[PDB]
Amino acid sequence: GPVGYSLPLSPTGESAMLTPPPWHFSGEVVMVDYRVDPDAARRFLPPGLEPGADPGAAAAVFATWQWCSQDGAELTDPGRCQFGEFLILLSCEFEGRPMARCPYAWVDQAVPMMRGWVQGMPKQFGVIHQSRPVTVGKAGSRLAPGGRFDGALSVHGRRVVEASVTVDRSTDQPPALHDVPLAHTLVFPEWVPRPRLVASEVSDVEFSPIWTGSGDLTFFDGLGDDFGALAPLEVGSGHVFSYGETLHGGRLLSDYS
Amino acid sequence: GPVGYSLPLSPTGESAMLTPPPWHFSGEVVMVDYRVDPDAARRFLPPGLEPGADPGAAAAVFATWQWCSQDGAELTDPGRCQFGEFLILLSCEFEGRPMARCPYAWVDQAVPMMRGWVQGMPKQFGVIHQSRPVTVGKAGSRLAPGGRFDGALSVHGRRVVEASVTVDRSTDQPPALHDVPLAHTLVFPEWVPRPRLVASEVSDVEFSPIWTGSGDLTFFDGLGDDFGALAPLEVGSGHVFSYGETLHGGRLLSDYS
Amino acid sequence: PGSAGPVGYSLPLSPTGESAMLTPPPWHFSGEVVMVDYRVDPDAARRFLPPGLEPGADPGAAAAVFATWQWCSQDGAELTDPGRCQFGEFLILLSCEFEGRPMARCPYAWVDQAVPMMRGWVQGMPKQFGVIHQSRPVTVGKAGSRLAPGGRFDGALSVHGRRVVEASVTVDRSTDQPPALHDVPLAHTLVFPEWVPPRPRLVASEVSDVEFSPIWTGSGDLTFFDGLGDDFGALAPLEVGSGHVFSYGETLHGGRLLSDYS
Amino acid sequence: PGSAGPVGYSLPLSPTGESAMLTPPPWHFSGEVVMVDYRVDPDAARRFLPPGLEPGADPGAAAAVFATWQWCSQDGAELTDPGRCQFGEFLILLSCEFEGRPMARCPYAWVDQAVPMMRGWVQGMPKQFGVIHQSRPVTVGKAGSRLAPGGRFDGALSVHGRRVVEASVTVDRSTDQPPALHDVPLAHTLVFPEWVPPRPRLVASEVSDVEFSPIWTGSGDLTFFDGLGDDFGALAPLEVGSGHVFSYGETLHGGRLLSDYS
Ligand SMILES: *[C@H](/C=C/c1c[nH]cn1)C(=O)O
Ligand SMILES: *[C@H](/C=C/c1c[nH]cn1)C(=O)O
Ligand SMILES: *[C@H](/C=C/c1c[nH]cn1)C(=O)O
Ligand SMILES: *[C@H](/C=C/c1c[nH]cn1)C(=O)O
Repeated sequence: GPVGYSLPLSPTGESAMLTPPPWHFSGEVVMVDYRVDPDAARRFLPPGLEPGADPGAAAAVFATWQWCSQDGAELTDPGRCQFGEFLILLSCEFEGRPMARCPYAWVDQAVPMMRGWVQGMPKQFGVIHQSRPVTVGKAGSRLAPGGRFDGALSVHGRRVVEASVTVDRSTDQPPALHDVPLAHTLVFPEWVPRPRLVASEVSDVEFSPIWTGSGDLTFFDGLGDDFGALAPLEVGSGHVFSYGETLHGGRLLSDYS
Repeated sequence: GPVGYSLPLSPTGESAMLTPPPWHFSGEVVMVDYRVDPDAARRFLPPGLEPGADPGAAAAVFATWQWCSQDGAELTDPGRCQFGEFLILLSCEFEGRPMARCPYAWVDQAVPMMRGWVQGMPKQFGVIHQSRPVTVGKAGSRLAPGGRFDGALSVHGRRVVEASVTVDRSTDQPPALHDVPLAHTLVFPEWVPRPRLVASEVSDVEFSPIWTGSGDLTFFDGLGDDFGALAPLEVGSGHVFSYGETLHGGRLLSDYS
Repeated sequence: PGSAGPVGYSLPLSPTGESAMLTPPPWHFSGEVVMVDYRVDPDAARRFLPPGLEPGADPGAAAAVFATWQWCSQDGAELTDPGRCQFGEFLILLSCEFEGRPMARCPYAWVDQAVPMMRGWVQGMPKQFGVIHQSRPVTVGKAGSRLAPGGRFDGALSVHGRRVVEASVTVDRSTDQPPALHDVPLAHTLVFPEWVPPRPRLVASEVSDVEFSPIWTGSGDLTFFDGLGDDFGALAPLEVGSGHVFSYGETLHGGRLLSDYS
Repeated sequence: PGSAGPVGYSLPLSPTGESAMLTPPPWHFSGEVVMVDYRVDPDAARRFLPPGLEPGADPGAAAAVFATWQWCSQDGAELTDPGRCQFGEFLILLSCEFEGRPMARCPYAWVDQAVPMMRGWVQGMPKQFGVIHQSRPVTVGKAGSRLAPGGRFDGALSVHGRRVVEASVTVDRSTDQPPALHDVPLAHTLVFPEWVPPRPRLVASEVSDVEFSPIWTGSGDLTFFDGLGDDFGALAPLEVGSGHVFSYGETLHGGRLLSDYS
């Protein structure tokens, strides 16, 4: 019968929407660290994920990505291999080890959206915009002191997050929540009448120099009270950097059995 | 911990991208019946699904839908509750009973796309356009003899299906492939190192009068040789009609155990 | 007859004229409308009326109009490509008069397709780009409303990712009385920026073959939100009146000069 | 000083002028370009040149240009809204001359945002709407190419859901020599359809502060596909030459009249 890594199945397996991992990612990031209500954050952590050594540490992350499979085939079609993303990260721990939980994410392309659910990453669809550094002319900011970079997310036609960073210095210190494993919940609805906690296994994690400065972050109404509970109490430092990793598959943290 | 019918999980369950069934659908359809190579069609049928009593009977279906949950809440936001769809149907049988297999489908909204995979319906993302009947003025066709209606699908910026119907008469005879159960394969990729054949359980199936006439259908390159194998050998009658159903959940046809 | 360079009704010019983005008029329109009548600050509305246009007989009468359209040129060629011949629109209409005759001024319009947007500027309709959603009546199933008493229909406009207008109509009854602001000539201002170091003209859109379906009428609701600036906000509803759901057709031929201010 | 009705640099007019879709120039541009030089049928190209523009010193020189831009007005206000200040573009350029001076003619352009599209017509650039994709260089990870020898960069244009141009560049070396067609004035035709029963003008875009990054150059590949008509197809490549990847900036001030054909 027909085969494939994913739907649609086909006689050769070529029609599948998704390709098997590993997948490579190369992205540009605009990120703001912030303080979240720790009691709100705790309510987004499933069993096994405990509050972070700093329970109120969170981050808002805008990124633009290119991705490809092991053969690099997608790279020659920029429309296929590019997407934009916004996500929230919360600090947590699993068996005493620091991790990050992503309670919310949005992307602007279908393949990444579905692939997110494969990994347990709770992606929905949104419109996501992000400033890009310039090196010539006057219509933008250089990656240099005083450079400003903005991000915005709209969902169903309503503007729900805006962030800004004005950088003042370069460092070699990766932002903490972007340098720990992500712990996701793998679950799909049961169509015919069992969640698993998993971590994304990565290799070849790489950061550019990190441009850091002031951060600004505002949440707006339009995603509901549960999301609103994660709005910043205080906003910290911003960071602008490039990031790469290879995603291989999942490792089980717990199946609650 | 956080809950929900689907991701993202949240403390109240309100953040979930998908709502539990049942879901109601009301749609406008432009459909063309056609002859497919039966040996090509057979290769898209998984174990348990056997060739149709007429193995070469296929259909190309364009539809525009409104949908909602049991509470009707989505109806007040037309941007949330509308989508367009194109799908291929193939005639098959399960345990001697006529059914339809959908080997390929595309939609233009994220919620329906994900919900399709919940049901085993192999939806990907596309750009889908469809003529609408008019009742005033000159810029369109009436639902009346001589009225013409067109459909088009583009995927990743390449035009891959065009269809047309010019209607000549109204009937009370629902198109055969739109009036049998759909048999889907429920399978998700395994992220941490088992397909099921299921049928969609529906109620309250309703057709408007069926406007029927000549059909035209062309496939173009741009989805690969596996899809191309289902191109029409001959094109039959076209149909333009409205359709409603309520989708409740899945029933297991086989888990291959 | 004695033409040299490339030609065309509009840019881009080409040797045959076939490449032009726009076709010459007339253009035919067939649409579905969800409209809400409302009361505007008359003094605010007046400031949007150029010289030559006087306040309407009822200076506070305004309307918010959602429509989805199919259009084509005389030859009908666009109809076979639904992606090319369809667009959604949201308009504000204000009541006014030219030399004693009732007309409507459209101070703001949005559409979701490029050809209509540019063609709007040709006619003086001040179209910008937006995301526009509108309920459609259904006739089978449960996922929507029928054109019948109790039927509800909604419209929403977002611009640059910010929700700026929402309207709703719940219809009670059918009538043969077209809504006043949808049944009078539109008076636009033709002006285009001058690139080489503008002379506006007041024009009316000349139409024929205007046609309405029966009008379904009932309660209206309308809300403006922030995100288009204070000039737009000045036209927000003081009070909201009746809503209407109907189909509309017309043929647009060209402009008739009301004043060139000579 | 003595102004009555509503005002604005462009439609829509408003009491303060704040609602206008377009801002007055100058406008600043900062972009990333993927460009392929190619050989065009010179006789085909000539038919796209209006009176006053002569064939280029090399009449068969043409280029296909993909660019992604950020832009802003003098005050920089648009930069804080990336959705408002970014757009993608695809252009064809043809070599020509005005009174002995090298210039470039743009017979066709597409963009993916409404403000740039309309602003194009203000300047005479014949912009239509399309879907435009372009590779970006990466500096970390494996999912892309570096600006370095061996780096590959692709561009694609689709119009009305049909793929019409694809280009690729694989760079070998860096130079300080800007590609010829990207380093000469653009000569456009200003014309807008007449609504009330056109006078074209040949203009050059006046720019300052033109700036290039180092130019990465290598092999070029370019393919045109059906779906924009035979007039466009006449400009398809006979031969394809070098490709170039670079960053570009300029400030656009207004038009300079080359001929009003008086
Ligand atoms: C979704 C997200 C991938 C990712 C990796 N880091 C951050 N986001 C996908 O495309 O699989
Ligand atoms: C996807 C498809 C639903 C459907 C029902 N009939 C045809 N397509 C979804 O929205 O769940
Ligand atoms: C723009 C708008 C046309 C129109 C006619 N009635 C309402 N709107 C266009 O497409 O020309
Ligand atoms: C349209 C195009 C501007 C431009 C400048 N160089 C290349 N394209 C606009 O946004 O005005």
